[PDB]
Order: sequence, then C-alpha cells, then structure tokens
Amino acid sequence: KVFERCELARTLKRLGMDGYRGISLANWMCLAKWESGYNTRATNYNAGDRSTDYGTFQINSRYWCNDGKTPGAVNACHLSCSALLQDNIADAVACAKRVVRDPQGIRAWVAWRNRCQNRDVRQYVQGCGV
Repeated sequence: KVFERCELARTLKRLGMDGYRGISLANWMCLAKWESGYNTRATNYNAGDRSTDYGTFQINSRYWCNDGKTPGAVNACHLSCSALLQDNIADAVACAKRVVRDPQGIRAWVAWRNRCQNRDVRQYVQGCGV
C-alpha cells in the first residue's frame, strides 16, 4: 500500500507516534517519506552486508526482524520481516517504537540525519488535521 501523506499522518497519530520518546509526528513523517515514499511494500536488499530493509520505515533484518537469511540476526522486535510488508502498519509501528528506544533514537536512521534533522519539516504534517 502507498499511503497518501495526510492519510498516513492521522494513522500514525492514532497509533501513538506523536511525541513518542520525544519524536514529533512531523519527524516520523519525514522519515517514512525518505525511507519508503510511504510504501509499505518497500524492500531494499543490502548486497554488501547480506541484510534487507523492510517496509515503510525500512527496518533492518540484522537486528529488528527475522527473515531467516541474515547472518547474526537478533530479532529484537520478535517479528517476522514479512509482518513489516503488510497494508496494516500496526506491526511496523510497534517495531519502529522499539528501534527508537535504543540510545541513538531517531538518529538510528541516517536518512533522518540527512533529510530531516535541523530542517523545516512542518510541510510533512501541514493540512492533515493532526
């Protein structure tokens, strides 16, 4: 599923993301835009290290979810990677909450650092009634 911006914004808000661990909803929206373009089916295999990023938030198979083919996988979210490719983003959201509970927080995502951090991200939530 490819979400429309405001549709995703209200969905995240209902899932308790606004201000989660100090992260504003606009930041979460900036991250999903750059990571997947709001597409829940998004997958990116990293040939250099044998891991794959899954879904909307492009969560990694080395530490967060299990796909059975990544060396040293940890499965911290205790989820099959398949769960992060569904139209229902409830699992991806619970897992993304778990990732940010680590020391680095939202900075765990380099893309956040490159395209969101210290930027005017108001536009991601503008007009969504959120």
